Amino acid sequence: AKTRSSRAGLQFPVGRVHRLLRKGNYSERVGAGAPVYLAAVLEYLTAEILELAGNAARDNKKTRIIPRHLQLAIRNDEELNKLLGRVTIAQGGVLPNIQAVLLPK
Amino acid sequence: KTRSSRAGLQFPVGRVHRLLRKGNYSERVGAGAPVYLAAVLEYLTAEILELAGNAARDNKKTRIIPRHLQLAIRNDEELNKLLGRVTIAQGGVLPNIQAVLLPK
Amino acid sequence: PHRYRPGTVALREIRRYQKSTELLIRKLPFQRLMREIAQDFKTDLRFQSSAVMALQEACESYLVGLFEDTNLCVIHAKRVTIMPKDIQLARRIRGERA
Amino acid sequence: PHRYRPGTVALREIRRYQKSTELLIRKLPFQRLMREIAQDFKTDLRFQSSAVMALQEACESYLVGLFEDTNLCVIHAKRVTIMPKDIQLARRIRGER
Amino acid sequence: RKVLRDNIQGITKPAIRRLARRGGVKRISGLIYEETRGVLKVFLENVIRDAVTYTEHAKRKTVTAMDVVYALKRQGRTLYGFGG
Amino acid sequence: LRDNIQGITKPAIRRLARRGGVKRISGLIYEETRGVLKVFLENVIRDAVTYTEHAKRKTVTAMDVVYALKRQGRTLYGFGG
Amino acid sequence: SRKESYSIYVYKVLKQVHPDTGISSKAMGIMNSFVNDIFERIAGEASRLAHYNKRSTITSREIQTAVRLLLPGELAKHAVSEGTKAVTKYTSA
Amino acid sequence: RSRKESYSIYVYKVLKQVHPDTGISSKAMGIMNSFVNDIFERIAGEASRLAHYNKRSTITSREIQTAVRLLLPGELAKHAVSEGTKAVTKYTSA
DNA sequence: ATCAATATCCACCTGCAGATTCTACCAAAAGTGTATTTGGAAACTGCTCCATCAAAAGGCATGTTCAGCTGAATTCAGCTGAACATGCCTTTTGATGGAGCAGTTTCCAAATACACTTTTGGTAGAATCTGCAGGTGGATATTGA
DNA sequence: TCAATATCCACCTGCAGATTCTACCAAAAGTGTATTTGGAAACTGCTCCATCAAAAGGCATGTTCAGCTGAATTCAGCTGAACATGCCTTTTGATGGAGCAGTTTCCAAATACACTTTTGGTAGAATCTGCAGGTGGATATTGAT
Ligand SMILES: [Cl-]
Ligand SMILES: [Cl-]
Ligand SMILES: [Cl-]
Ligand SMILES: [Cl-]
Ligand SMILES: [Mn+2]
Ligand SMILES: [Mn+2]
Ligand SMILES: [Mn+2]
Ligand SMILES: [Mn+2]
Ligand SMILES: [Mn+2]
Ligand SMILES: [Mn+2]
Ligand SMILES: [Mn+2]
Ligand SMILES: [Mn+2]
Repeated sequence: AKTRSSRAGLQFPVGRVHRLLRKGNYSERVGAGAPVYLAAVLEYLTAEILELAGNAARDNKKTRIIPRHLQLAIRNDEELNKLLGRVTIAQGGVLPNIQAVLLPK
Repeated sequence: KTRSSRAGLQFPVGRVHRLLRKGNYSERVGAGAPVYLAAVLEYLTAEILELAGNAARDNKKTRIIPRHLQLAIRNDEELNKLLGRVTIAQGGVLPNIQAVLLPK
Repeated sequence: PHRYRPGTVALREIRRYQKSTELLIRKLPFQRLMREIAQDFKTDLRFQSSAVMALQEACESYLVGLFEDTNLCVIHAKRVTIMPKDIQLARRIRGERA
Repeated sequence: PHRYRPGTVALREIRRYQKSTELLIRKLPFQRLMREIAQDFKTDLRFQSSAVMALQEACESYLVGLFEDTNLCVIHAKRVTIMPKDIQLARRIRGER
Repeated sequence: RKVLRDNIQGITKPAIRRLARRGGVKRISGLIYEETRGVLKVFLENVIRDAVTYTEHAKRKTVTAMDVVYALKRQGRTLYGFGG
Repeated sequence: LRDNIQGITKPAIRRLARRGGVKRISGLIYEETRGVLKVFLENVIRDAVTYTEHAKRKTVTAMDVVYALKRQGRTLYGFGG
Repeated sequence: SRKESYSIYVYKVLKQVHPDTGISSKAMGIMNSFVNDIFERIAGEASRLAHYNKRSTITSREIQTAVRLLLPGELAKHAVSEGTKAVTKYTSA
Repeated sequence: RSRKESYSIYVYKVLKQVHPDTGISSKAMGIMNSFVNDIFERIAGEASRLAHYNKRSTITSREIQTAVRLLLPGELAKHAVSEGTKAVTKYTSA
């Protein structure tokens, strides 16, 4: 009795992703590789942002990731920022950024 | 004896039904959903055709073309909002020149 | 006495608020505004506390984001003072009134 | 020896082009550009006649729209001549940047 | 209990000033404050209307945070943080 | 000889601007416009060809363009949807 | 088989509001795109509505809330009107 | 009893893999759950469309892959596609 | 070209609101043995799609001139920022009643599943029709004087 | 104003290209049945929302006061519009040749089913801790001279 995740070499739940697919009315039938492939991409993406959030935490001398850390990680990464360009992170604030023309001469 | 004549519609209730079921939207589709949806589609269709029909007339034209559907839509606040993100091929833009650009 | 020149505290506040993430509109007052507006749409409505927070978060994120765009207009108009005219340009280009 | 003042013809073209609906970019040049760009994503591609047409329509509708928002900025900057910074402001507030 | 009126005035000048700050604005015209309130009300109404529509559709009298999240999702303003 | 994007000429860009209500054009707008037009085409074409390649075809169809456009939030009417 | 469109229906409706008016094919193409788009938007939202409420079926009730959420103010009222009217008529005779 | 599922334990495991030393506040985990759910819906959504556009009644790892290429930008896409393929070939190795 | 005046920073500290762990179930993955399809895989066709020609015909590329737009420099009237004095109203903490989600169960009305029977909508021809594009000839709108 | 260009603007006019109208077949759509459920209805366990009480001090409200920003004006430098020229790149209109969407027709591999075991996860308890909030000096950062 091996979980599909271990067979897939994944942390994310393959069986759960599969269920969500069948129960989401996406298509009549769902292939066996579909949930495996999607669970992997999901896991890859959450790893990429936890990596950068963890850095932001570290940079700010905190050991526990909080929303502001997620925001700094998202907005400083051209790609994640693009991917989440219409997303609002509750409690994330904005990137500190003051237009040059506004500073004293 | 078809559902559209029974529903009193020009739009195909049977097709809208087949389209909902085979569209992967839900496991089961109610009997009235296609009738309703069909009625909503026919109504919006009449609304546009009406305004576009007028646009044609106001142009000494009897045949509706893209330009007409475009003027009907952009000149109508609600349709305009509803199709704000839509581009009508061959429809052009509403004639409009900013006052600051005119002479005198 | 001592007086910072106009603009100095302003820049001080920008650095401060861009550094923090707390909500900037007082809680209760916002809750009344939401209830008033909600009430005018449907009576006897109730709200989960987090539902109120979700709206405030969304409202502040929206206003803040709108002020950045508005701030780009001002600077583009070679000014530094945001005016209604600028918020309007922004909402206009954003397609909130295109 | 008649000559129109600068801007008089400009207004005239505005009235003409806002009245018409024809594509404003020459087809062949466009087709050429499209295929060139497409060629970097997958080689030896063929194109439905309508695909090329759909594409050109979308582009011109996008540029005309972008020129409208850019004009709103120019009039906002109390100018009348669009500049690169104006297109750049519009694309930024639009979220394309 | 009591009647709710003029609460939009509860969005004070200082609160709008703070928001403009986080937004990077350095100087604020006196007329900005009434515009902001105007803009805020339109935004709130729209989100409240759709949210309450999701509530009503679920035959509930309690607007949930999910209702608000779906409302915002509709308006192209996805919100992270209140999903469950 | 000459570049393909340069094929999109000044007069043509002028014409577009004009339909856009623009009364005066700075000389720098032409290179600027081509760059924007190029970024636009790249994004749309890239998506269209991805739909082409998924359908295992060699021919980009108007539908592929319509779907690409739909994803870029630029819905287009008149070509099959 | 082949390609089924909404053409004939758009046309019937055309003659109803403008008997003397015709419609170019390019314009018919626009209407088709229009009906498919609105159809997808409404069915899409209805789908979402049923999922949010753990329902497995899309009833006229979902189509209606969907219309309320998608059509602007006055367009929604009339749509909701026509909609309920067709279902009432369908249920009776 | 009313039990609600979440991607929390999985998010946490991945966190420990990338930053053994780091923890996460529940408000931050809340955001992560919204993210996983958002990307999942986007991918599945696109995969659904892709499948429909080709009269295919089933969503295979191939649909998920095109959806990922369409949704994610540059590098993110390529790394995701790599991980996806890698996980599938390994999965099919019994 | 320093110096007061403040605001900003960093490190060191320590209890607790908020994470991590720790257990105990049971909802739902995993394992099996049939009963279906799905959708490739070759083999074929008619489309559509590039190529090629092959001219003309606008439509574009050029070089001049100069009207008038934009950017620079100056002014200055008045708005908006900074700093204070006041004391109001939100925030914090707790405690409750009960409105109303949410969980169960019971169970018809309504939706799904065939197996057929008919009817309709999509095609590929056949028979008009609407303007497009061209011609005047008549006031307009411009621009110079 | 007066006059000479060019621009628009009607009112007709006559095909060429679409449109509209016709005549017929597979493929959906409507039936008539026979089963299934989905999810409303009727209780009811019980979170979670609306309220109220109270006290405290974080902040909103007003005011004064004058720095410096936006609005006006003026100026002239030179950029971009209007044009008449001269030329060729785009338009287009057949002609084919053929690359290739779309079908067809198997079916072997891949999925969905229906049921039974087997964990992996989730909901609270029981523990374990970053770091929020505080304080003090160390470090700038400003702005008057
Ligand atoms: Cl698969
Ligand atoms: Cl129904
Ligand atoms: Cl203003
Ligand atoms: Cl520029
Ligand atoms: Mn690491
Ligand atoms: Mn028939
Ligand atoms: Mn004509
Ligand atoms: Mn049941
Ligand atoms: Mn100034
Ligand atoms: Mn001069
Ligand atoms: Mn276990
Ligand atoms: Mn601290």
